[PDB]
Amino acid sequence: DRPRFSFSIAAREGKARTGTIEMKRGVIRTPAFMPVGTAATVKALKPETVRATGADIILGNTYHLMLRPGAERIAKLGGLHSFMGWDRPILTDSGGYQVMSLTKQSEEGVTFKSSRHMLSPERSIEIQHLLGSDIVMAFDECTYPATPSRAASSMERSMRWAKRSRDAFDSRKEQAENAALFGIQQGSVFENLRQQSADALAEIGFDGYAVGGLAVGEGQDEMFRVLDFSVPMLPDDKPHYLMGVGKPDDIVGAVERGIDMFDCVLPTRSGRNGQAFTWDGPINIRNARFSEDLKPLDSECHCAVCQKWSRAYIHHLIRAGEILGAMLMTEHNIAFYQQLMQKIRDSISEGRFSQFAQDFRARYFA
Amino acid sequence: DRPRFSFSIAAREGKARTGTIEMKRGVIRTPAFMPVGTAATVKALKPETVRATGADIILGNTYHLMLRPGAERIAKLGGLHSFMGWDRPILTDSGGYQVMSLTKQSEEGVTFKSSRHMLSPERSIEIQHLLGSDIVMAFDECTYPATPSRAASSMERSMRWAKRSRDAFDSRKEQAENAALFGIQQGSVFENLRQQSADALAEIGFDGYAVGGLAVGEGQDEMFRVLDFSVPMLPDDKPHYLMGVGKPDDIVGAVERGIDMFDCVLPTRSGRNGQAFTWDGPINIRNARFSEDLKPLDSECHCAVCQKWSRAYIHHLIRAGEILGAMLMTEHNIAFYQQLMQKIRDSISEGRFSQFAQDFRARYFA
Ligand SMILES: CNc1nc2cc3c(cc2[nH]1)N=C(N)NC3
Ligand SMILES: CNc1nc2cc3c(cc2[nH]1)N=C(N)NC3
Ligand SMILES: [Zn+2]
Ligand SMILES: [Zn+2]
Repeated sequence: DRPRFSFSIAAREGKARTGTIEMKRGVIRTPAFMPVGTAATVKALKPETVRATGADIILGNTYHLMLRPGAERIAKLGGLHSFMGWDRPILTDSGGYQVMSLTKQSEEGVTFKSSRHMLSPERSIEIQHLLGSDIVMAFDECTYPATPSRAASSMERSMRWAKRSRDAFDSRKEQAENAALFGIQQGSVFENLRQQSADALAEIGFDGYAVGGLAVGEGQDEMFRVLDFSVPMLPDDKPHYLMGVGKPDDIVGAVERGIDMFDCVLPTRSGRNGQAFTWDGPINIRNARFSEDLKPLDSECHCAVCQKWSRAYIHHLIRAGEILGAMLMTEHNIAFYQQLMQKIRDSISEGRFSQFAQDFRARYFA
Repeated sequence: DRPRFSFSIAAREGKARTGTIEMKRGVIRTPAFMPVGTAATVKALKPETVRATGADIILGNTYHLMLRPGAERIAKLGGLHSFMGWDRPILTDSGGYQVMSLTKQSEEGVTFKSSRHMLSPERSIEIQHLLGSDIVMAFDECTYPATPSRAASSMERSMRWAKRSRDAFDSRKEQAENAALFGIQQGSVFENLRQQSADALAEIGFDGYAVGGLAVGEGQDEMFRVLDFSVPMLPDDKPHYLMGVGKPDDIVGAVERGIDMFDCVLPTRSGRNGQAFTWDGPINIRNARFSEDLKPLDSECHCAVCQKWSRAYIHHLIRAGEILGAMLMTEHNIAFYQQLMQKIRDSISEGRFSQFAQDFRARYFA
């Protein structure tokens, strides 16, 4: 058999780590990038295509699926894995962030209109149980910028909700035996609050630790500044998950600061919009300069799109609003992200990650 | 090597025929259904997926590609096959119909606004040469309903244009050696005009013969009535192509009347709109009755979609406007159409096509 959750670090370089998380439904190579599958689909990609790009795990959302099609309904249809045809690990967010960004707070939970609903640690854990997710996120309260006093109250409530999330998860035998639970560090940009948050979470004990409250419009310099002191407070021997990050350069700098796990909509969303990621930086394939360009999107990429189709053809499809345009751009961008994570993992294992990061930034921002 | 164009009839039943067209880029099993690839894509499908459904040949359009991206541009990029990544036969329409349905006529040609352009037999043949299409359609003038006198003038002009199409095609050595040319019968619903048209075309001589002027809002009874006398006027030993047809029942009845080749947008367009074809008739997958239906779209279909995904999941994707919804619905519907053509071909070969048509209509309209 396979283990419920086992994280092993095979190599380090500075604060960077590379290794594996073994779970019942598969192995997750870290640092890992999770394609986002908001509405039980990674947009414009079959699951086999997601897997073909190298993805080991995808992200689903408690918030969208509890509304459409409904958590009980998904459970009746056999669970999210069966429903969408992805048989590998799935991490589900708790709904705390999407409840905010997409409405009455209290100590019990949140009530909101999407058309009237309530979420709580207990209800959030139960929804993720019904979905059958492999990595369950604790339910948290999100707020930026915010005063030291506001961020402290909001961090404190999240810590009380983390303990309730822990207890609700542990009360469900099948969930506790087959899934893993991650806590979410809060505290905004304030070091002392981040430390109190880390301590709270470590005293409860989780399988992994997310850094929340970033990637909310703070700029990379500030984000790195917070990661600089925040990540070392977390348990070293557990995975570190930076929620909602991000651009390729953000990912590289976050790995240099000890992050193991990432998710964001940028490769999928900006793909459909005409932005393709390349080692030479992003390009807008709608630009007229690509109309007769026979080169593939990226001259080194190994993905199926770059083996078969020219920039000129993809230029034409996107300008025409053709669905195949969105498919090919999305496949290429997800492949790019996975190739980036692969190169990150190999360079750490080989002890040349610093040189990789230097070489990557020189070429990408040339 | 392979032949330029060789049609062989392997079996007959009544007026129905089954066989093969061998061309340089591949073999076309007949009766054949051509998925429509308007803007150099079969909407929402990779070419490998089109081929996986059973398609031997696809249809492209002189009218759309001469505007976007341009015929000379496609030729500079290596031809339509290379551009879109389909290496098998492509039939291109001449632009006559789309010029009408999507503006000054004369004996020389048509001038029109899409933004100002002109088409003629000579220009149409040259565009299809630049595209590299394998089956070239003659350029014709289209008009319904229309008086006997109007249809006769319009049929007469089309016949003069067919001879100019023939001469332009024959003047281009590489085209005449590697591609095939089809004439288009006109004459509206009038038997005498259809006969004069057939005679005109047969005196010129073509590799195949299309029936034009149908599938323009005439109803199936009238269409069958026209096919009843029209198809027998065409050369028996050449393929018979019914342009723009059609619904599954239309196809079956047209094969019973001697048609070998078909194209229409219905499987692709109505796929994206939520209509799925099944042996039990079409279904609208958006309907609430499918929200918890774990069966595949069709319980006999062998396509990849019906092997992996439930009606409930596809219901959810289409209701959410997800691209994967359009992909799966389109793949299934194109697979359905190809499975229909396969069952037609096998039943004719086995001499039980009449029984197939009976059994098909009983179940499909139950
Ligand atoms: C796109 N930015 C982003 N920042 C996040 C931060 C969090 C999150 C998701 C995020 N996405 N999920 C939570 N449950 N809480 C913290
Ligand atoms: C959808 N109906 C339809 N009827 C057609 C009839 C013709 C055609 C395309 C059609 N499509 N192309 C031509 N060049 N002429 C006759
Ligand atoms: Zn690529
Ligand atoms: Zn199917």
